Amino acid sequence: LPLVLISLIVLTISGLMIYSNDSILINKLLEAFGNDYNTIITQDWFNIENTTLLTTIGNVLLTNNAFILLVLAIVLLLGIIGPISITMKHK
Amino acid sequence: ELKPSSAIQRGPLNKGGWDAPHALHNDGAIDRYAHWRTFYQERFKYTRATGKSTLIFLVAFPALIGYVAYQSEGLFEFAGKRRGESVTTR
Amino acid sequence: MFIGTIILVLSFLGFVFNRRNIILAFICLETMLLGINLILLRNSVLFDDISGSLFAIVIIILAGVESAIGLSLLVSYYRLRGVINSYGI
Amino acid sequence: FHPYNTLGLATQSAMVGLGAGVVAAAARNSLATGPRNILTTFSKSGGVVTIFTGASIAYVFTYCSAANLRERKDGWNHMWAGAATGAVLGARTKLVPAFIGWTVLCGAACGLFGWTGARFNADRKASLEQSPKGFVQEDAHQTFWEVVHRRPLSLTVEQLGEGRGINAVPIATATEAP
Amino acid sequence: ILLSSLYLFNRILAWQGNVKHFYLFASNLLLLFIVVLYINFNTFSNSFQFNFELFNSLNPFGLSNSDISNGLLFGIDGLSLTFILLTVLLIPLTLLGNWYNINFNSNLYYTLVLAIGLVILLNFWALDYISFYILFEATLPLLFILIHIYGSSDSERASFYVLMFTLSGSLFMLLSIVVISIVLNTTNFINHNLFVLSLDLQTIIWLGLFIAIMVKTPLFPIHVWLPVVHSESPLAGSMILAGLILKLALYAILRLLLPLLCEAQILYTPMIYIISLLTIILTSLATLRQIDLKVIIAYSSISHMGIAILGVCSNTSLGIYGSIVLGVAHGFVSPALFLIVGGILYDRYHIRIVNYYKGLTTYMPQLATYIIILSFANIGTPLTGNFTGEFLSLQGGFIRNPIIGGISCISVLLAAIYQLKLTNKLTGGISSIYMHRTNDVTIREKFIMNILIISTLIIGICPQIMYNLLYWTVNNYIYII
Amino acid sequence: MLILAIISLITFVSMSKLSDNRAIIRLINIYLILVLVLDSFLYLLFLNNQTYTVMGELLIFNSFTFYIDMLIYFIMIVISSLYGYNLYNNNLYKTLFEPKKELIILFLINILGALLIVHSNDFITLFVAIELQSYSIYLITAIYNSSYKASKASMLYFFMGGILSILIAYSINTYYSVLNSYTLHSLDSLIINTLDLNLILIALSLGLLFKIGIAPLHKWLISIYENTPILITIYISLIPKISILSYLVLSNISINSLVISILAILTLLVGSVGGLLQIKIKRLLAFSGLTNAGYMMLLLLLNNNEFSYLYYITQYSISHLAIFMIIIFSIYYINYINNQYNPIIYVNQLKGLIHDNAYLVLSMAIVVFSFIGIPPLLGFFGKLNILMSILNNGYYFISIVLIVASLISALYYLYLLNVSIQDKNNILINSNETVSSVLSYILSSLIILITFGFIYNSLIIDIFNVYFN
Ligand SMILES: CCCCCCCCCCC(CCCCCCCCCC)(CO[C@H]1O[C@@H](CO)[C@H](O[C@@H]2O[C@@H](CO)[C@H](O)[C@@H](O)[C@@H]2O)[C@@H](O)[C@@H]1O)CO[C@H]1O[C@@H](CO)[C@H](O[C@@H]2O[C@@H](CO)[C@H](O)[C@@H](O)[C@@H]2O)[C@@H](O)[C@H]1O
Ligand SMILES: CCCCC/C=C/C/C=C\CCCCCCCC(=O)O[C@H](COC(=O)CCCCCCCCCCCCCCC)COP(=O)([O-])OCC[N+](C)(C)C
Ligand SMILES: CCCCCCCCCCCCCCCCCC(=O)OC[C@H](COP(=O)(O)OCCN)OC(=O)CCCCCCCCCCCCCCCCC
Repeated sequence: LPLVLISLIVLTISGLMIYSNDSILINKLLEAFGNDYNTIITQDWFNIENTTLLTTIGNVLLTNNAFILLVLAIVLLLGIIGPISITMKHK
Repeated sequence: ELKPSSAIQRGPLNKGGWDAPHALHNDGAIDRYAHWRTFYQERFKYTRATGKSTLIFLVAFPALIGYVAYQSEGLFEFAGKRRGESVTTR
Repeated sequence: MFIGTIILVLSFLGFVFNRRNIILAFICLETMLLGINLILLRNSVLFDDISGSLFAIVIIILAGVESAIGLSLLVSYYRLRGVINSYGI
Repeated sequence: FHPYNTLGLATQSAMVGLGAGVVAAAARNSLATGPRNILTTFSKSGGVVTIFTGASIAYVFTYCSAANLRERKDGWNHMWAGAATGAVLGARTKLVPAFIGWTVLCGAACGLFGWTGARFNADRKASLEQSPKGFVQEDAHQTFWEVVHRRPLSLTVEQLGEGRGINAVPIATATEAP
Repeated sequence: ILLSSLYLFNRILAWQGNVKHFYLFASNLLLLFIVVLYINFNTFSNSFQFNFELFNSLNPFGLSNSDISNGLLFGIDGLSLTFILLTVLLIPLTLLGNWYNINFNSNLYYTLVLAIGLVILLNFWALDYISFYILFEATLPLLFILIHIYGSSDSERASFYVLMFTLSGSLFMLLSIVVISIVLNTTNFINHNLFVLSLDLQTIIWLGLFIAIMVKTPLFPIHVWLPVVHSESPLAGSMILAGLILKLALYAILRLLLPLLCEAQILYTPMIYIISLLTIILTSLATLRQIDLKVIIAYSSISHMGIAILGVCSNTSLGIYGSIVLGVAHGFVSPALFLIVGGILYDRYHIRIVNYYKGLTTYMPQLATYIIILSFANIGTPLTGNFTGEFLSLQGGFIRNPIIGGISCISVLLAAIYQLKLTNKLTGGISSIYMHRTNDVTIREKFIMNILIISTLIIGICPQIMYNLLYWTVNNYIYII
Repeated sequence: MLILAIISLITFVSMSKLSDNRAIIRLINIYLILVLVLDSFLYLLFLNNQTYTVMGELLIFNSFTFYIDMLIYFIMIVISSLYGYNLYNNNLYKTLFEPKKELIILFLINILGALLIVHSNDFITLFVAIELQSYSIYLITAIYNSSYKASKASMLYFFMGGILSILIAYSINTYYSVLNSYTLHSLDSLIINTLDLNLILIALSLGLLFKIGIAPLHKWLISIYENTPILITIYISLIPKISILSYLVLSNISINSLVISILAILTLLVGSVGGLLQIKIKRLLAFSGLTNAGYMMLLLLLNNNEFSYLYYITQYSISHLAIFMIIIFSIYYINYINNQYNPIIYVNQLKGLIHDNAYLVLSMAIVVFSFIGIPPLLGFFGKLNILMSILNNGYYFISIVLIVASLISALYYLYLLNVSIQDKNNILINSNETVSSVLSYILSSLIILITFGFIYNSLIIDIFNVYFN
């Protein structure tokens, strides 16, 4: 319990402070609780296509970041070969 | 089942040489004295006496010599000094 | 970002102060990853930026593969001992 | 040199040492074997809180006190602070040789630390990589990392002092007849 | 040539099986070659003469004929030639002093001994800080192996001392050399007196160099490794360690420290004098209560090194000449004393405790005569090079600081005390009951001892005979305005 | 070439019988050698330190990364030789060293992960590469699943590496939340001055650095090193360290960090002192690895670290391979085999090795003195370059601590040689079986590099001046 309490306070406060850009530590923590305002949602008409999040993910993953997809294919290959290597006894 | 290879043939290690006759007749008492004297550092302890020697030779004496050597630096010049001349420079 | 941060911190503390069973350690790993992804996705929404969501997708795929490998390791460990101790590692 | 406020700085040190000792006690309580409850953490602390608090007080107080008394800031103050800290830590042995050994050796290690600059990373601006180096120009004053082919004899006389071969005028010039 | 000579080595090894005759022949050729170099050495010039560069980027395996110098530089002046002559005089004697007492794995033993000699000889040729430091350290693993495998009962502790203490000092020297390297972007000894660092940086670099000097000389209070290492070493190790390796520190003072850090050296000289006076007095008195012959002889070297230090740091021509002459004379006489205690007595009786020895004059009159001669040489009887070195060193020390050198004059008495206390018991009284009669000194043992005594007598009667190599040196390093 | 080898190997190994294992490894061995000698000329691309961004700015190729890739290829060649070639042809050695069916694939995938870490220009590339390497390394630790110690080690590795992977991911996402970016290239001097990234970047650095086991998080990895089969330990204690350290050297995200300074000091002290009471060879070598990691950690505090890092990591890799090979070679001369995964466990089992094989002990002496730093061995020049770098930048106290740690670790380095040159009572007379020609030649080449490499020092610096300036 003592270590749990100290760690709770320290880790929670630091995880809220890592987001701020203020020099002063107390201001760093204070910015965390600083959304007392509503965002204004506005319209425009520049998007004529029916592009959703999934479509955009496909677009960037298959063209801008195709290399990442192929490396992920290797990672999945590992997720097959490894389990077989250590859970199956050959011969 | 895990054993060194049977193919290995080990013999004794003999350094060889001619065993000379024993020209020294060892005295156990002298040997024990020499061992005590040689490995004294293994038994040393800080007591009043040994600490006093430590303070005289590792602290006091260096400080005396250092005072003398930094006080008298550049003080004397002797070459060809005549009567009435100062042999000191300060 | 609160929900993700709290989930991550509490899952980490559960992992560390776990003295009960090894499955809790596996679960705490999975839920720490979930908390990180939640924080990331909220920032992705607030920036209207696809990079955060792309990273989140990759995180999901890697968590799947990591789960598969971790459970394979656990089963291989079980094979020799037939049981998992409450210190089973 | 304007003085350190020894009392306030030392009180700050007291607080920080108490906090650090509390944290170390909590970690000690969590890492140990055998039965342990929430109150045994100080019972089975090993006096670790006292270690932290006493070291903090000794070092910070002595450092500030010596700095103010000498009106200097340099490695010697850290030598004194380390001496006091070693005195505190060696008091736990309850033996006079060990108390003396901690005193002098911690004082020497902390003097070595203070002499190098009293930091673990670097003072980047003063370092050779960020400093004027190589051979100086026409008649400029030599700085710490710079090299010359000839220094001014007046500088040598000032730094070494007159005597035992160091003279304001070379001998042969001075003993020339007319 | 190298291919053919390697074939020669290989065939000799195949047929004889013992490499030692080949090593004796190679070392004798090396001595003759150095004498030929001395014949062709110009003395009316303070410039390095037989220069060569190794491991240049244009010719990594050859000699450098390039306009950019990025390899390791070598060459000699008169100062280095003096010590090189001492080295090549000593090496064959260190081979010959173990001719019969090494029986198991002797080829490795002689290889280690010859390698250590060659490394020291190359060290005296080094013309820059890095080449000097490399050859300075390279002896440590060879000595570690030699002492560990072929030393006496306590030789493991001894091998560890000889490695660890010297590494300890050398690493602070390495800090100093790195600082010089990055601050000046040059490391060579030809022009390093042309660079004048700020006094503060000088003061800092001096400390690392002097810590290394303090461990290698050795000086008080970091001397306590030398008696152990000397006592447990085999004979060739002791001869090299006392005759050659300790001289590297004096050479280092002259070559690495004085030309570069002149002003800081002026500032630091009183501290050096404190340390040297402590060395002389305290180690001389500590010798009086030793019970091991080899330990007593080893302790003697430390006090003589203190006198040499006082001479070499005196900022006078007489002091520097005396320091060099003392180094050479000690290199003659100390290996002879180590030969007596750890080569002749130890090979007959296999024991070093002083209580066992008494009255050797009855059955071994020749050995007793050698002991008497070498003892009075070791305490600086005139007409011996030891007296010239000590007398000139004390003159320079007294001029540098009259009180400190005046007190240093007590070393005459103190050395007389410990040495003559040993020899009185060794030669006088009735033959000891604990030992049986053995042979008197052999022809080989007498040959080695005769070489060393004649050398010390020749430079004792006419020390001026070294001046043709050293007269530039006695002016190259003093700092007077 | 690497990806092709992985695909082809998966297919070929799938169609192959367990008796073909060594043959397959031999094939891949020669394949790697060929790639090293026919594709080497590509170094020309980097003349005058030309840098190339590749794969839509996901990857970065320069002379530094090209050199690290060559070094990793060379290491893989050496380590795969130890599985493809039998030391001796007797039954005991068949039992001691038999490669698993899938081990070669796991090695090649892990090497891919390492090389991708080295070339990572974006944080998504870095995380995918880090997880590739981590998962591969867990599987490599587990693949000898008849061993109780290896399976336990694999579990410990999985969990600690998972926690540290989570720390790395959280660091990257905090960086994204502050800058709306995933690349360090977006950092400028102006940005570093304007914003406090220190906590984020140090969190990333610590997440990476605890994965190779710096203090105070050193014991878990040392345990894993002790409890793996020895031929696994040679691989897993080297490759991750190289990949992570090379990435941090090239990224320069912790310059003059106080936290890194303190942890480097702690790592040097823990590595030197904690090696002193060790009696097991692999634990001793693990503490040696910790100390050398601290040495390299010092270079993360300064710019223009490339020459000293590349020199140090190269000579350290060579020495690490040499010492493990020597320990493997000495197995034939010991009286008592402790088990089939770690045939030799205690330093004292090397006692009297000089009487059985004198030149093996000469090789050991050379390697040990290189670790200590005696000139003109390569280790001396590595330490010299590191000292030049840190003193040029004002790290005086750390330079003193470096000297002290070197002296302290010399004691446990000399322990090996000390026992190895003592006397033993029953010494070897003759034996009909000779150790393998291939592995002995490889070990000798490493020894010769350690001994005579200094001859090429000035030539190497000349080339470095045109490819890295
Ligand atoms: C073999 C034994 C090894 C141990 C001895 C090493 C001790 C190192 C000390 C010496 C040295 C590093 C030198 C490194 C050289 C190579 C390093 C050698 C190898 C290192 C292993 C560190 O000097 C430190 O000394 C400390 C006092 O002891 C100070 O402590 C602190 O004090 C307080 C803070 O204000 C605080 O209260 C607290 O933070 C501490 O109390 C430090 O701040 C100070 O930096 C000095 O370097 C520096 O010198 C100065 C002026 O000299 C130079 O600038 C000069 O400016 C004008 C005058 O200023 C001159 O007109 C001009 O000409 C010149 O430009 C600098 O450019 C710089 O170069
Ligand atoms: C015919 C194809 C054979 C090539 C196969 C190479 C395999 C590398 C395997 C293992 C690495 C061992 C060390 C590599 C040597 C560095 C070369 C270089 O100079 O390094 C520099 C960079 O210096 C550095 O940062 C510091 C390097 C630190 C080296 C420390 C060890 C020194 C001792 C080595 C002694 C040399 C032995 C020669 C034997 C006669 C990069 O040079 P570079 O990028 O322009 O490429 C060279 C052109 N190349 C591709 C055709 C070869
Ligand atoms: C492992 C430790 C660290 C190793 C690093 C250093 C390794 C060096 C390897 C030893 C090789 C050095 C000795 C050979 C070089 C000298 C060759 C030579 O020719 O010297 C050139 C010099 C000038 O010659 P030149 O310009 O060509 O003009 C001639 C006109 N007739 O001609 C001369 O003036 C003659 C120069 C004589 C120099 C005396 C050398 C004495 C020692 C020679 C062998 C030493 C072996 C040491 C082995 C242990 C390793 C240190």
